[PDB]
Amino acid sequence: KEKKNVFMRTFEAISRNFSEIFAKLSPGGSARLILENPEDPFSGGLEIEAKPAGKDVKRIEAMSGGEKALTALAFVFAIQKFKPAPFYLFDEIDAHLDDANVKRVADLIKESSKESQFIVITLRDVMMANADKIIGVSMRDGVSKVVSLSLEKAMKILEEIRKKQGWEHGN
Amino acid sequence: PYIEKLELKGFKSYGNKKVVIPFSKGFTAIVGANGSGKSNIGDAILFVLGGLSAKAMRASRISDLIFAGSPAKYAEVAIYFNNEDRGFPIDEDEVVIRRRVYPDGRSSYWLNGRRATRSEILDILTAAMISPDGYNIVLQGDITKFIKMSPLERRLLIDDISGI
Ligand SMILES: Nc1ncnc2c1ncn2[C@@H]1O[C@H](COP(=O)(O)OP(=O)(O)OP(=O)(O)OP(=O)(O)OP(=O)(O)OC[C@H]2O[C@@H](n3cnc4c(N)ncnc43)[C@H](O)[C@@H]2O)[C@@H](O)[C@H]1O
Ligand SMILES: [Mg+2]
Repeated sequence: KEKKNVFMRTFEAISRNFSEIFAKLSPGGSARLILENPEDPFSGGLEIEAKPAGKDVKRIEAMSGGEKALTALAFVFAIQKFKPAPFYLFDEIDAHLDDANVKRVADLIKESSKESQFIVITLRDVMMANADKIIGVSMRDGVSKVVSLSLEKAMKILEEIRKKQGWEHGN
Repeated sequence: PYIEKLELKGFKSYGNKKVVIPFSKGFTAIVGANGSGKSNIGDAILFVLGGLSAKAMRASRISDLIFAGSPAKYAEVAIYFNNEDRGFPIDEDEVVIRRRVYPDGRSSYWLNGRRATRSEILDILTAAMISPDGYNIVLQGDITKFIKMSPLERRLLIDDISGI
């Protein structure tokens, strides 16, 4: 009884968060968290059901890379809203997403950064643009070094990267 | 709590001298050419927070984390947390954790400038709601771990968050 009660309060909070965030990240779309066994949740799993275009569910296996990423991100952020972790480390999580979607993710990071720290590795200008601080990494003679970068400098660096074939993760 | 900075010495691609890497309390972006050493900063975090899986940090064994240009006497990472919020059960505004690994694979740890054991470090991090492999750490290519996991694994994550 008592553990069930704490669980259900947490689940309903995260479930509502997830639906709201999914709709924000994918305008016109919707998604839900579903307990496989609502009577005794502890006897079943937790499923995701998404309608990327708002009507008609798209099974996870049939989702594009971008659709999978957005669904996963909505879940991470649904948890974060309920219980902000001390920090998040995201390494090129914007792969396979177009600029429109990356911007929406970046906006959600900016809002969430009021309550948690975010450290994000990215090659995407629309992800970077409103960061509080920018760290630049470069390699010379086999050795990495970091510097602090202004936005203008970081933009030039990204421009040079985007010029090369296959810059994106996964190539 | 939050990360104020990392200090890397002899760690992966970062060379033999001490490298300081500062972070905003809010949103820090890390940019740089392909292969420049960005993910290695993430690996420094995994390492100092007690990571026991060399493979997770893309090493065959833990000693492979030691800088070798083509080496260092060991690899060391220090992480500086702001603890003004007392997230860590330690009565200090700063919590500093350091891990050093030697060529033979053994690790030494420090907590606030005093030698510590691994379990001691893990327990303080757990109390503070931090772990090498939490849902909050999303390594390169792994964002869809949340959609690849079984419904059962997914519920267990919520069990954890709920505090039960
Ligand atoms: N002990 C030590 N001493 C001295 N130097 C050391 C060292 N240990 C490590 N280093 C050096 O650290 C450097 C790497 O630092 P690292 O921190 O990994 O560089 P990065 O800036 O994160 O580079 P990228 O994300 O662009 O990876 P990449 O495309 O260059 O990687 P790859 O070609 O393998 O990519 C292959 C494919 O997988 C993808 N991919 C790249 N990285 C990952 C990853 N972390 N996880 C999953 N997929 C990845 C790519 O997009 C591509 O599709 C190397 O020079 C290495 O030698
Ligand atoms: Mg990388």
